[PDB]
Amino acid sequence: TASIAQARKLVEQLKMEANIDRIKVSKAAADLMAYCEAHAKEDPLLTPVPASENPFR
Amino acid sequence: LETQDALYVALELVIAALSVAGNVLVCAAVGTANTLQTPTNYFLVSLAAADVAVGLFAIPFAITISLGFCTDFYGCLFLACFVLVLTQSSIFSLLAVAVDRYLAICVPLRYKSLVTGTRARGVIAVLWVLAFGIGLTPFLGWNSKDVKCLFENVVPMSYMVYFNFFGCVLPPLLIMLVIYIKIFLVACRQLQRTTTLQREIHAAKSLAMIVGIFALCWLPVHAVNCVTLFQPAKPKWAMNMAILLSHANSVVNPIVYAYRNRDFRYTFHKIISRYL
Amino acid sequence: ELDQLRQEAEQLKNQIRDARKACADATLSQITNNIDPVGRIQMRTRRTLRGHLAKIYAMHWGTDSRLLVSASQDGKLIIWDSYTTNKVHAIPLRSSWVMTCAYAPSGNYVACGGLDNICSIYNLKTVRVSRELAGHTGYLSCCRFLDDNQIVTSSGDTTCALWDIETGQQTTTFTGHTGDVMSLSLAPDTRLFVSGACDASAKLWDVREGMCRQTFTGHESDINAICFFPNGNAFATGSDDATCRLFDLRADQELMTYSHDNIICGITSVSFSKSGRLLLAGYDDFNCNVWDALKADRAGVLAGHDNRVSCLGVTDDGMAVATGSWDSFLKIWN
Amino acid sequence: TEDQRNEEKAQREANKMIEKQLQKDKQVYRATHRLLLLGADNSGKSTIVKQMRIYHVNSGIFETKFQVDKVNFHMFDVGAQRDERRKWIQCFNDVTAIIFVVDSSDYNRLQEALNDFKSIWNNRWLRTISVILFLNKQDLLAEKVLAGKSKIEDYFPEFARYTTPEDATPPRVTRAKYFIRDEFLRISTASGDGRHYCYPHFTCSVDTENARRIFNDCRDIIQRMHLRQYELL
Amino acid sequence: QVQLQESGGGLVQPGGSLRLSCAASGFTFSNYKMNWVRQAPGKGLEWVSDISQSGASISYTGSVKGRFTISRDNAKNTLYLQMNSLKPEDTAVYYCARCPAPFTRDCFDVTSTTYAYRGQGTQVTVSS
Ligand SMILES: CC(C)CCC[C@@H](C)[C@H]1CC[C@H]2[C@@H]3CC=C4C[C@@H](O)CC[C@]4(C)[C@H]3CC[C@]12C
Ligand SMILES: CC(C)CCC[C@@H](C)[C@H]1CC[C@H]2[C@@H]3CC=C4C[C@@H](O)CC[C@]4(C)[C@H]3CC[C@]12C
Ligand SMILES: CC(C)CCC[C@@H](C)[C@H]1CC[C@H]2[C@@H]3CC=C4C[C@@H](O)CC[C@]4(C)[C@H]3CC[C@]12C
Ligand SMILES: CC(C)CCC[C@@H](C)[C@H]1CC[C@H]2[C@@H]3CC=C4C[C@@H](O)CC[C@]4(C)[C@H]3CC[C@]12C
Ligand SMILES: CC(C)CCC[C@@H](C)[C@H]1CC[C@H]2[C@@H]3CC=C4C[C@@H](O)CC[C@]4(C)[C@H]3CC[C@]12C
Ligand SMILES: CC(C)CCC[C@@H](C)[C@H]1CC[C@H]2[C@@H]3CC=C4C[C@@H](O)CC[C@]4(C)[C@H]3CC[C@]12C
Ligand SMILES: CC(C)CCC[C@@H](C)[C@H]1CC[C@H]2[C@@H]3CC=C4C[C@@H](O)CC[C@]4(C)[C@H]3CC[C@]12C
Ligand SMILES: N#Cc1c(N)nc(SCC(N)=O)c(C#N)c1-c1ccc(OCC2CC2)cc1
Repeated sequence: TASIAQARKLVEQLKMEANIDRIKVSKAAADLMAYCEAHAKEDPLLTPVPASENPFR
Repeated sequence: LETQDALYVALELVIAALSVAGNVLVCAAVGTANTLQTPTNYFLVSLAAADVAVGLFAIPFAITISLGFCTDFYGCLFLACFVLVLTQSSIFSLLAVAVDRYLAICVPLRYKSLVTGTRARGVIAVLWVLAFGIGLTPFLGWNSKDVKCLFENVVPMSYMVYFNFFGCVLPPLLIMLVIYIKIFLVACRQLQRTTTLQREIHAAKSLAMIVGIFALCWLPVHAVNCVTLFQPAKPKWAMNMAILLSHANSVVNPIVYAYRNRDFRYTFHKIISRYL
Repeated sequence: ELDQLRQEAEQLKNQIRDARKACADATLSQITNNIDPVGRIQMRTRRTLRGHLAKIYAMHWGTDSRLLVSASQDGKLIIWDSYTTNKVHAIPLRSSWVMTCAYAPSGNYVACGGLDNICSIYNLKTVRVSRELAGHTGYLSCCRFLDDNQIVTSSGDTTCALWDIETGQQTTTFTGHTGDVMSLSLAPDTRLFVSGACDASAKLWDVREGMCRQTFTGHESDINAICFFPNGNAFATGSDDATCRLFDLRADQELMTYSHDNIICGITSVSFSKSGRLLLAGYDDFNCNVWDALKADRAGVLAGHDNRVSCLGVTDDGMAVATGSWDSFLKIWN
Repeated sequence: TEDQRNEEKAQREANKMIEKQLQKDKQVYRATHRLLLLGADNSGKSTIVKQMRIYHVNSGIFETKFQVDKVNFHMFDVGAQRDERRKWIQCFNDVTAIIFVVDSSDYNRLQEALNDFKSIWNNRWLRTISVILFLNKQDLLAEKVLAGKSKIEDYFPEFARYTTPEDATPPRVTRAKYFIRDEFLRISTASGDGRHYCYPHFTCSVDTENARRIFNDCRDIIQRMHLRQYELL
Repeated sequence: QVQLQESGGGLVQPGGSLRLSCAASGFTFSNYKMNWVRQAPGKGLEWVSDISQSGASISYTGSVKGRFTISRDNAKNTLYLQMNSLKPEDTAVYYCARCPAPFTRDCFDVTSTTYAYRGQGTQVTVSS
């Protein structure tokens, strides 16, 4: 007998997920590739640091 | 050199080489696999190290004694005592493996409480120093000082029959026999509570693959010594083939103990898949 | 008129789906065909952290990229020095069934929790329990620190809660998910945080207003792993369907799907590298895979463990990675 | 640079003390056998053991520590949790044994217990962990079958054609009891590559022999595990 | 998005025959195990039948053993339950349940009160 509340709650949340500005997927792709290209040099996993810089060796 | 003794020396050399190649493999497997760093494999790696020492030191010393050189009495007694120490350490470590298996089978609950790393290391050290003290008994007060380098010339048969065989070979053999008989009985009882005769026969064969091999290896030379001291009566190659059978125990131990386990086979499969 | 609300929710979800399909200009996979892939990546075990009795369940790296916390199912929270391998602290936990652990950014407090439904805070710069946040009706699955005063916790009662450490009360509660929430990940700007539940839904939440901002339903099975992108605009999720999915907070839809027909096991932990080019995910095949976040291809396999990998952690600078599995050993890869 | 070697050696000393503490705790860890306890609300899992030495109530878990023949046992009961149990059950993949208590008196809720046993047995991670079956509340079931008001045929038609096994060691009471036993066993024997088995035991709410039963079952479990480790089973 | 929509139901006379269908969307239906549950007014959930991925293993409870039958089509991502010999007490709302993990056999929370991978169900009334 309480679902009539819960259900309605759900639907409200739905419109609070509706009022949102959605960018294009190509925009997100370009942003992610740019962020990966900028910090690519600062990645020890992507670019293994030499034994002198690596604290583990 | 005599062709018979030459073939004997060559067979001893190839046996030592095969034993080393088989035991350093198990050593490296236990050393590089964290899953194998368990107190039950401590006795197995001790047996592997003992077989390595036998193949690298005991068999070459026995060969040098077989060459029939003329050196210091102590120079040959030291090699004989070292061979005896290494063989007794291998036997003691194999008995420790049997005792660990007995504790794991018949005492499954308290096993994790009984067999731990520290106690296993302590037992290993105790058996090692015990074998060292036993094998060095001729060096202390049981040498046959009456000199050609020969075992009979430096170690009398009395020590090998009374102290070694009747004292350090028969009690451990009987202990292992009772241990594996109880293990077989427990396995049969568990199989009856779970084609069952096929599994019972398989378990019996797997358990006999230790006792029968230990017998076929060690009992020949000891029986030869006994029939040489109690009632001296083809000694040209019977003693040599007895030594060969006794030294084949070190190379057959990895195939029966390590190469048959589950974790060892899993580690082997993993390391051969990583390298392939 | 309950079925009327049912169809209202259905048509709203259809609107959201068609809106997400409208902005779907292309797929990032076909867009990344112009850059050179990462190729083969090989890492070796530098240090092996031994000492845990039972299975390790969670781990977390500190901001200094040196000390790492690890929780073992025998009731032990151990702090390890990644450079020298020597243990710094070993806190005996009151409840042996621990499932999560956290390291504060200041390095002074550590969080713990599990089936006891209580979040315990231990002070390292006093070691005893500072506070015991209680009130959850479910098991603590994940915990993360926002500050030295507030802490976000995830419980199995389909609810998350941001508590105040000194007060000990629920500062904010989130009752949006329908399944048991498994893990959460804090954004680099610490204002938003994503959380994945046992349902096929992963929700973004705000620490200020206390409500669900966005929702993602791209997965098909229980979402157990989650991690945000270093920039704060994207986040990866992993589920038992052997599939990782990268969602965007701005696009509000799935971007890439990492999967392989040979990989049929579940996923436990997901995390990104320093630059986000690599995605390290531990699977139930006793190993971890390093996928390319832009190319979606397995670059490297870390199989030093002997059991299923339970936790995976990357440092703040990406100098090294740590993988903790149920074999009570932690493997450090670099 | 003495301050650096000093702090490093202090860290090494702290690591030595922590290693000593961990080695000391390993003894008490290996000395106790962790056991899982499960069952519905109708089952008497809360009072299944009568030889309990200490019975502690945590925030969400009931702990029961008891010693039998100098062997410790630390059983855990997870009751203060939601209905969804497919996730945290993976936390109990390292226990020595699982005791799933079933109320054999009720027939309508017996199907739920059978489904729960099937799900626990066919688990991917719990495949190496055995499940011990304890059919509690035998007096209620016996009085129910003697009264004849509620028949099992309404819920299980196979009981119409089922008969007591030949190896039964005690008639309708024993018939229904062995029927429930075999119905649980056929689900237990439906899967498993010999790595784990089920140990059915008929116990009452007033029976004090449960501790010895659990002791013997755990001994047999670890013995069969060690036998399978050595290719002896 | 995981969505399970069931059709049919309503009111049916006792002793007759009925068919309940279920359409699945948002995943690979051919990789997950399926189960059927029912909820009676004033009662808990009741599992009645299950079916594996390729239909190699099919099981029913003792209450509906033989009279009910279940099938699945992976080429259409559809589940079917044919109901016969209906009794007045067997009335309940029927729900579908999906395996939480693909190609497994451990279905834990299929009868849970708030399971996520389940439909909203259809009302099924039986009376003379
Ligand atoms: C003839 C002798 C010298 C052979 C040498 C034996 C060596 C190679 C073998 C025998 C016993 C083995 C050790 C026994 C078990 C352990 C404990 C484990 O936590 C680390 C590896 C370690 C320490 C093994 C390393 C390799 C080892 C030392
Ligand atoms: C040439 C002779 C002396 C060979 C001696 C055998 C030595 C090398 C082998 C045999 C048994 C082995 C030990 C057995 C188990 C342990 C306990 C472990 O926690 C540390 C390593 C340690 C202590 C091993 C070290 C190496 C070891 C002592
Ligand atoms: C019949 C002959 C071989 C008796 C042999 C007894 C020896 C091998 C065994 C029996 C019990 C063993 C001890 C059991 C307890 C410990 C505590 C542990 O922290 C160090 C090892 C140590 C000290 C063991 C050393 C070896 C030990 C003394
Ligand atoms: C290898 C040679 C030297 C003999 C091996 C010694 C070891 C394997 C044997 C000899 C004495 C034995 C111990 C004698 C006493 C006990 C008490 C018993 O309640 C538990 C087992 C325990 C602890 C035995 C364990 C195995 C044991 C330590
Ligand atoms: C070195 C040789 C000559 C003697 C070695 C004796 C040892 C290895 C053997 C002989 C008798 C054996 C014991 C006899 C039976 C028991 C009782 C059991 O509940 C625990 C193990 C224990 C205690 C055995 C441990 C190993 C044991 C002590
Ligand atoms: C001391 C001597 C004379 C008496 C003991 C005889 C021994 C060596 C015999 C008796 C039974 C034999 C075993 C019988 C069956 C098998 C299975 C086979 O696939 C491998 C060898 C193995 C395991 C045999 C090896 C040798 C064996 C162990
Ligand atoms: C494990 C099984 C095989 C039993 C172990 C004990 C057996 C092999 C032992 C017990 C007593 C031993 C015998 C004792 C006395 C003699 C007389 C001697 O002139 C030759 C050898 C011989 C005949 C021994 C050889 C082996 C022997 C028969
Ligand atoms: N004799 C004797 C003897 C023995 N009574 N026992 C053992 S070992 C049994 C044990 N330790 O349990 C061994 C050995 N090895 C020998 C031995 C030593 C040197 C040998 O090379 C000389 C060549 C010309 C014959 C030959 C045999």
